Amino acid sequence: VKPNYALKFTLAGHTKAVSSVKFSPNGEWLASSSADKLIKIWGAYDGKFEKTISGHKLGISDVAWSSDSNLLVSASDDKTLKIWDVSSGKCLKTLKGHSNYVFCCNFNPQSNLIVSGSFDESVRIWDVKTGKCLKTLPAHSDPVSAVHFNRDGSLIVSSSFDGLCRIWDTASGQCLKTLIDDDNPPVSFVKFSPNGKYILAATLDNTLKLWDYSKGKCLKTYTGHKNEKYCIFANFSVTGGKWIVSGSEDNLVYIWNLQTKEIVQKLQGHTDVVISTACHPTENIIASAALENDKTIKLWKSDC
Amino acid sequence: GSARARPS
Repeated sequence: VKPNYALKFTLAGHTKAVSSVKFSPNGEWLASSSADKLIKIWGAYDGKFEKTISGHKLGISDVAWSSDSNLLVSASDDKTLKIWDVSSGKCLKTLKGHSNYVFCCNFNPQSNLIVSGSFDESVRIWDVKTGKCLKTLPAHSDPVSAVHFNRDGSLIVSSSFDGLCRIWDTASGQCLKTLIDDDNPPVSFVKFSPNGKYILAATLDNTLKLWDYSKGKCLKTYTGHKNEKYCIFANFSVTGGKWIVSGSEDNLVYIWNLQTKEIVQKLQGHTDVVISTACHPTENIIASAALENDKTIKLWKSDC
Repeated sequence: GSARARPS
């Protein structure tokens, strides 16, 4: 059984590299962030451009949706995050306190907290309502490439160029687990599986790994793509077949069977590094986005 | 640019 993703829409309008695309939890929208300092909102099913959200002074590296699809948070080279009301497009809060580029961000499922990672090597936990920084975790010894809450918000997973993935207790800020690899390649991406029991970690040696973190054991390895230079978003695809989806520095989207680790599809058409992929919450739809030579978002649709 | 769009 293999998916049959086919190109449906190419979304143009960003004027520099796209950095991140995310589907809204309610499935209605795709949000894209860009080095061009802008957030754009697109219709998930018809690809229709909806609006541009602006205000960051420098380029954006990540954007994330609140669980009710009403808010966005963005992470910028200007050292801030911004919380945006999607309906109005207005900046509700500017989150200040990182001392270098903010690289990655996410809401917790309750969506009263934001977690951020920065080139300043810290992970910060913020109050959505007030914008207060509640905790600063000295998480890593090099830039922090990804931050993600587990299903109930009780854990945070972070990854860094220092070669580590760390699991943190949200309430206390204490590190509960550090996964290490003897070769210590930079960890460029990490995220919890939908059920929260596993983590998917990218390393800059062209490798994705599925870890059981309750046991600290690597259960699967996915290869064949190119990933040596960029922090490329990867995903669990669960609406149809159980896949792993990732961008790649050879301009393709890679899709693997999660259990067998075989590549089941490669999506061709981008003209630069596919820096970001996202999977729709209910339909077999992938959004992909690429760097400076391309600047576009593509929407792909599969029967399974 | 943005940090995510720059190679390491």
